[PDB]
Amino acid sequence: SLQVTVRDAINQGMDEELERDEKVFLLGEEVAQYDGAYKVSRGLWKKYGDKRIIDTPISEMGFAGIAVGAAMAGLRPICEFMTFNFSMQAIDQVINSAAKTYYMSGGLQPVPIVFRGPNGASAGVAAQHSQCFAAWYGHCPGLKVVSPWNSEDAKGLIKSAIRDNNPVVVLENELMYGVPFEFPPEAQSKDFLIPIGKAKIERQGTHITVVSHSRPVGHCLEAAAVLSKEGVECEVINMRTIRPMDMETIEASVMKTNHLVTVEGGWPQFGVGAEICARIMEGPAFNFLDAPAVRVTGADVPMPYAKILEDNSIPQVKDIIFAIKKTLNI
Amino acid sequence: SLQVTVRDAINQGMDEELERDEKVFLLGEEVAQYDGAYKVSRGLWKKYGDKRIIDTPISEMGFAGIAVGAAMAGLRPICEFMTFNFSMQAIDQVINSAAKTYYMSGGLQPVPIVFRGPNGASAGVAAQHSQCFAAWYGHCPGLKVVSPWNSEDAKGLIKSAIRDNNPVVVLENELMYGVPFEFPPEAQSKDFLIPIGKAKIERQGTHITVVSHSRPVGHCLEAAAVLSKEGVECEVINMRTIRPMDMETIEASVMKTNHLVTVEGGWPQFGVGAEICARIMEGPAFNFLDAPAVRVTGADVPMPYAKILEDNSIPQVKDIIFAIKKTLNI
Amino acid sequence: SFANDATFEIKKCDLHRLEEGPPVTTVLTREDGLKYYRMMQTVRRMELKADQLYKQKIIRGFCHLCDGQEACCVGLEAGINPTDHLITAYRAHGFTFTRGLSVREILAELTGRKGGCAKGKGGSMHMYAKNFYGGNGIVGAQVPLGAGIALACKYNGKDEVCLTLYGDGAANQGQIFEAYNMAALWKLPCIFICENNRYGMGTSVERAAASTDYYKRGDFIPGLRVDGMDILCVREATRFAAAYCRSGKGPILMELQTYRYHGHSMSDPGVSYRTREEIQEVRSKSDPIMLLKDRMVNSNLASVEELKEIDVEVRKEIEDAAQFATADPEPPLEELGYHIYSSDPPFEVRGANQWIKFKSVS
Amino acid sequence: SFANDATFEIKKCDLHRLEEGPPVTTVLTREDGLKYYRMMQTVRRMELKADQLYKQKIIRGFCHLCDGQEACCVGLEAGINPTDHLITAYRAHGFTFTRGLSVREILAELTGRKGGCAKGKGGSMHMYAKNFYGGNGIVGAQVPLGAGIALACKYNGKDEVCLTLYGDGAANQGQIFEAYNMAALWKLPCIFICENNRYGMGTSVERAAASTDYYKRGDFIPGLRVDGMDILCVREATRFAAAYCRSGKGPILMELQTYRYHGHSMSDPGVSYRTREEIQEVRSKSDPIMLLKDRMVNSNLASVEELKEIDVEVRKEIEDAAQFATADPEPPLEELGYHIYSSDPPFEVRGANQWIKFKSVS
Ligand SMILES: Cc1ncc(C[n+]2csc(CCOP(=O)(O)OP(=O)(O)O)c2C)c(N)n1
Ligand SMILES: Cc1ncc(C[n+]2csc(CCOP(=O)(O)OP(=O)(O)O)c2C)c(N)n1
Ligand SMILES: [K+]
Ligand SMILES: [K+]
Ligand SMILES: [Mg+2]
Ligand SMILES: [Mg+2]
Repeated sequence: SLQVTVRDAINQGMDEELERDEKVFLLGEEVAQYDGAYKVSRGLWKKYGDKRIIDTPISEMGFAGIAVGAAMAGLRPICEFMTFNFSMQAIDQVINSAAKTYYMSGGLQPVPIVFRGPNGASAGVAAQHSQCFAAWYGHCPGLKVVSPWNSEDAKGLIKSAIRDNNPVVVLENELMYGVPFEFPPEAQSKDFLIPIGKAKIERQGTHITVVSHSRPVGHCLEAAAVLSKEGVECEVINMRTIRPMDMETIEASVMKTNHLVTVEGGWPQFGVGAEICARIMEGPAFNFLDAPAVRVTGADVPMPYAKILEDNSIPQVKDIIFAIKKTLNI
Repeated sequence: SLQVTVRDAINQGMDEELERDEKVFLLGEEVAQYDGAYKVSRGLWKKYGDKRIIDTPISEMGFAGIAVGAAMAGLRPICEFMTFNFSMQAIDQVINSAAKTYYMSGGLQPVPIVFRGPNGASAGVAAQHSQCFAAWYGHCPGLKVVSPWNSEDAKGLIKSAIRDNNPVVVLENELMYGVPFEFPPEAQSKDFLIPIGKAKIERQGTHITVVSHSRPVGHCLEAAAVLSKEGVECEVINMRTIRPMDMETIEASVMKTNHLVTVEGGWPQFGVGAEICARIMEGPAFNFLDAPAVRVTGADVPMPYAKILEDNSIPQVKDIIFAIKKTLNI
Repeated sequence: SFANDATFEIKKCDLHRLEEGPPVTTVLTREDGLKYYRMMQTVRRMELKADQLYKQKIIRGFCHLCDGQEACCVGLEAGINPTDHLITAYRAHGFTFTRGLSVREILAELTGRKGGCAKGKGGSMHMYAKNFYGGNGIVGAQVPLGAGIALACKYNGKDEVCLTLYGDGAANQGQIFEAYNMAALWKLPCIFICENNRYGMGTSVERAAASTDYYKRGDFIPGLRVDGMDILCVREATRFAAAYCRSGKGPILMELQTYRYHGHSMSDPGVSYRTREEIQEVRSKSDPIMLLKDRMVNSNLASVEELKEIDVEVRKEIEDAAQFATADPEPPLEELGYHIYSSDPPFEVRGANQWIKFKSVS
Repeated sequence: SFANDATFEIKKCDLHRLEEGPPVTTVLTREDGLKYYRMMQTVRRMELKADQLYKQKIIRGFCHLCDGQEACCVGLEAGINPTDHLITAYRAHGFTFTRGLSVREILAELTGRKGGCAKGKGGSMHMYAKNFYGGNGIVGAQVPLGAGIALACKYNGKDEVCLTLYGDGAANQGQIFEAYNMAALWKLPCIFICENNRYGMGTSVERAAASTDYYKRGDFIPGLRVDGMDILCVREATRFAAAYCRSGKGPILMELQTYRYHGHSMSDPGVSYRTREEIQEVRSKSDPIMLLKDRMVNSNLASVEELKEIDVEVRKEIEDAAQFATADPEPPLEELGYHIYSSDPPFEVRGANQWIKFKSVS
C-alpha cells in the first residue's frame, strides 16, 4: 500500500506501544532531544516528553540495571544500546538480573523489558563496533532473542517484544534502517503483531533450503534470483527469532529439498549456523539430507578497516551461490 | 610416584612461572593475604610479596583493565576472577581491549595476559554462580581458551598460558580443585608444557568417540569403564583447548569408530557440542559417520538450588551411557 | 505497671552536605520496644540455627549470616512503610523476615525443600517478598536496580521510596557511581545505604578503599553516618532519610556502622584477618539486642523477666521451623523447568540429552 | 631583532585538595614557540584535510576531528618527556602526530592503504605509536588501561608517568571510578585528564552530569581545572602534574576546558544541540592557534611574516601527504588474516565459507 523504511517501521511500532500503555517508556543515549543516534526514536520526545523518552549519560551498566529495576517494579522499559558492542558493559544485568530472575524467584518476579539497538557489521566501523551477538544472547535461558530483517519484521517484532512479559533482545541492523519496503495495510494497523518463535519463508523453493537472519536474508534472496535463472529453486527462510528458534519450519523445508545452507554475518565458531546444523543432525530431518549442511558466515577475524578487506570478511552473494553449488554439486 | 591435586598443580605452575620471570605477577580478589578464595594461590604472597601478589578491591572491570594495561606496557599479569560468572562485568576489557588489539594495531601491540578462575557448575551455588563460559569466549578471534581437567592438564596449561604472548582464558573447575591424580615425573619438571591447541586421547577405543572438556571428562571415563564390561570400547578425548580446538584429532577418531558423542556441562544451544557437530559435518570424517552425532549437556535452564533438581541439570554418567547406547543402537 | 513510653538520647550523626540531620532524642513506646526486641531476637536465633543446620550438611552452597547486624534490618523496617521498597545483597535472611516472610519459609528455602519461599529454586542468596527484591548474588548489581525501582516510584507518583543496601566491599563497584549520578540528576527517591561492617570478605576497608568515609563517597549526594548497633539510631536516621526523599529532594546516602560476628560465609572462619578478641570486645560492649534490653529495663519500659519469656517463645518458634524445614520433602523433579518464562503457553525444555524432556509452565 | 624569550601571564588554576597549584607566570623561548606553532598548525590542517577526504568518501566509517582542541595535545606533549606514556579515546589524530607518527602514515591509515601505521586494519580510531596506546573506541575503557600502564611504570621503577585522557561524557563511566580508587590506593603515577569540550556527542555537560566540576570527581584524589585553549597554561599545569606524580605522591586529576569546532563525528553536523553563533564566538575569542600567534607577534618572539611562512610549509606537507594517501594501494587481500596472534607459527583461518582459507602469520 505504501513505502516505509525499517527505521520508520520500528519508530511506528514504539509509537503505537507508547500510546497504548502508559507504563512503557524509552531510555538510552541520545534517544530524546537528539532524535536517536540513528534517528529511530525521531519525534518521540517531542510527542511524549521527558517522562517517557529519557536521555541518559554514557553509563551502560548503569542505565541497563535501572531499566531492569524499573521493570521489576511494574514498568515496561525499552532500553536502547547505541550498538550492542556496548552491551558488553551491561551484559551482567541482562543475563544475571533480567533473564534468570523469574526462574530464581519461582515465578514471583517477572521482567517485562526490551533491549534493542544495531547489531553486527556496518561499514568501515572496524573491530570494536562490528560484532554480532546473536549467538551469545541466544545461548542464555530465560531470554528471548529476535533479529528482524525487513520493515514488516521490525514493526511486528518490536511490538510483540514490548508486549511479552519477559526480557527480549532485539538485534537490529544499521545497514537496514534506510531500506524501503512495501508496507501492506495489515502492517500499517496498530494491531499488527508477529509472534516470537516463528520463522518465515520469504521464497518458496524445491532444490535447496537457505536459512538466514537479519541483513544477509537480503543477500540470500538476490542469490536465489541469480540461481533461479540457472534452474535452481531456493527456499529462503528468514529465522526472525534466534531464541527460541523455529526448527520445525527449517526441518519441514529440508524434508522437501534434501539440502541445507545457513548464512549469517557473525563469527563461525559457536555461531548461529553451528546450532542449526547440530539441531538438524539430532532431529528427524537428518535422514532427508542428501548432502552435508554447509555454513556461510563472516571471516574468523576481528573486522578489518580497509574496504577490500572488509568486503572479504562479510559473506557476499557470490559466497552464498558458491556454497549452494557445492552442496548441489553443480 | 607423587599424587597431587588440581589445586596444587596450578599453584606449582604459577609459582614456577613467577620465579622464572620477574615481570609475571598475580592480581585479584583475596589472592594474597587470604591465600586465595579457593586456596589456589596459597603461600604465594608469603614468598613473593605485595608487589608480585596483589589483593584488589571488588572492581572487576577495573582491575581487568588495569591488568590489560600492564600487559600492554610489557608485564605478564595473571588476572584472577573469583568465578567466571563475575567476568561478565569485565568481558568488554577481555574482548575489545585484549583479544583484538594485536590485529587492529597491525601486529604492533601484543597483550600477554592470563585470565583464570573456576568456571561452570559447583555445589548448590544457584543460578548466578553456575554458568559455563566456554562457548562465549571460544567464539572470539584473537583469544585462546583452554579448559583443564586433571592435574597434568592444569599445570601444563597454566604454564603454557603464561608463556603465550596473547590473551589466554583458563577455565578451571572448583569441584576438581581437591581431586588428586598421579603426577608423573615429567609433570613434576619446571619445564613441563602442554601445547595449546592439542587434544589428548584419555582412553583408546574402537566403537565410539566421546569428546568432552573439564570435569565431565572424568564422567566419560567412568561411563567408558561401565561400557567396556559390556563389550563396548569408547575412545575418550579430552579437548583441553576450546579455541583453537584440535578437530584433527577428533576426526581421526571418528574415521575409526564411525560414531560420535560430545559431552559438556554448559547450556546446549550455541554450545561447544554444536560447533563440534558442525565441524564434523563439514569435514572429511562426515562420510565415515554411521549414525548422527549426539550431544550430552547441562539442562536448558538456569541452575536450580535444590539438590535433586541440580543433579538433573548437570550431565550424569547415566545420561552419557544412555546417549552412547542410543547412538550404537544397543 | 510499666511506663507506656520513654524518651531516649541518641548519638548525633555525622553529616555530609546537610544543613541539619536527624533529632538527637526520640520517644520509644512499650509496644514498639517489645516488638523490636522479639524481631531482633528472632533474626539472631534464626541465624544461629542456620549455622547449625549448615554444619550438619542440611544447607548447601552459600550461607551468609547477618548475625550482629540485627539493629540494621529491624531498625530500617521500623523507619519505613510496608509499601516502600527494598533491595540488598546476599546477606539478607533478616531482611526477608522483616519484610514479611516466616522463619519456616526462610529455613525451608535454605534446606532446599518445596516449602521454601522459592520452592527450593533459589537458595540462601535468592529470596523475594512483597516489595523486597532480593537477595542478589552479583556484588553491586543491586544498586542500579534499586535506582530503577526508585525511578518507578517517581514515575507512579505514590510517594514511595526505595532503600538500596550494599556492603563496604561493594562500595568500590563502578556501577554504584553511575547510579549515584543518575539518581541525583533525576532526583530519584532513592536511599543508598552502605552497611559498613569493616570487612569486604577477607579484605579490611583500609586495604580496599582509599577513602573509608562511605557516607561521603557519593560526593554531590548528601549523606550521614549512623551507629548501626543502636536500633533507635537507625530508626531515627531512617525516618529522616525517608522524609528527605519523600519531600522530593532527591537521593541520600546513609552509612550504617555495624559488625558481623561470623565469617564472610560458612566456609570462612573469619579469624585470619581479625582477632577473636576484637570480635569479643564489640559483642561485649555493643551487641544490638543487649543495648535495647538494658534500655527498656532501666527506663522501666519492661522487666528482665518479660524479656526472658520472649526469648523462650522465640527459641520455641525457631525449633519448630527447623523441624519443618528438615522434614519437608524436596521439590518434585517434574517441576524442574517451571517458570522460565512468564505468561507463556507451556513448552518442552531439554534435559541432559535430547531424550530427556521437561515441561515448562509459567 | 627577535626576543629570545618572553614572559606571559597564565590563568590561575582552580584547585581541589592542593595547597598550591602551578605558577601563574611562564617563560616561552622563541625556539619553543616556533615548534608549538608549527605543531598546532599541522594538526589543524591535517584535520581539515581529513574532513575533505571524508566527504569525498576516501575515508570511511568513523572520523572524529579535534580542531579547536590543538592546545591540548600539543600542550600535553610540551609538558612531558618522550619516555612518558599516554593513552586516550578515539579523537586522537592530534596525539598520534605529537607522539611521533608522520602525517603520511596517519592519512594513509585514514584512507585504509597499506602504508598506514596499521596497514589499513584499524582506521581512524585505532592507531598506536611509541608510548602511545591508542586510540580506543569503547568510551572510558582507556582509563583503567592507563592506570595499568602507570602500574607498570611503578613496577619497573622507571620514574615515568602515564597520561590517561577521557572526555566529559566518559567521566560518568563506572570503570573510571574503580580506577581512581585503585590508583590512589597504590599511589600510581597516573595523570587522569578530563578533556571537557562541553558536549558528550549531542548531550551537554549539565544534562549528563549531576556535578560539572570534573576536576573534583576524583574526590580523595587532588585536582586542578585548566584553560584548555591556552597552550602555555596546559603546558604549565602538565609540568606541575607530572612533577607531582614523579615525586611519588600518587595520582592527580586535570580538567582541560576546551572546545570542538566540528560535530561529534563526520555524521553529526553538530547544530541540533548548539548554535552556529556559539561556535564562531569561541573561535574568534579563543582559537588556540590565534592566541599563541598574537602572543608571539606582540612579544616580538616572531614576526607575522615568519608564522605565515610556516603555514605555507605546513600546508604543502599536508598536501603532499594527502597525495601519498590517495595514490597508495590498498593492503593485499592475501594478508587479511595476518596478526591475529603474536609469536605463533603460521596457521589457516576460515573465510566466508569453508572453501575460503586465509593465511595468518604473526
Ligand atoms: C561482581 C562480583 N565480584 C566478586 C564477588 C565475590 N564476592 C561475594 S561476597 C564478596 C564480599 C563483599 O563484601 P561486602 O560488600 O563488604 O559485603 P558483606 O558480605 O561484608 O556484607 C565478594 C568479593 C561477587 N559475588 N560479585
Ligand atoms: C561504552 C560505550 N558506550 C557508548 C559509546 C558511543 N559513543 C562514542 S563517542 C560517545 C561520546 C563520548 O563523549 P566524550 O567522552 O565527551 O568525548 P568527545 O567525543 O566529546 O571527545 C559515545 C556515547 C561508546 N563508544 N562506548
Ligand atoms: K518484554
Ligand atoms: K598469555
Ligand atoms: Mg562488609
Ligand atoms: Mg565531550
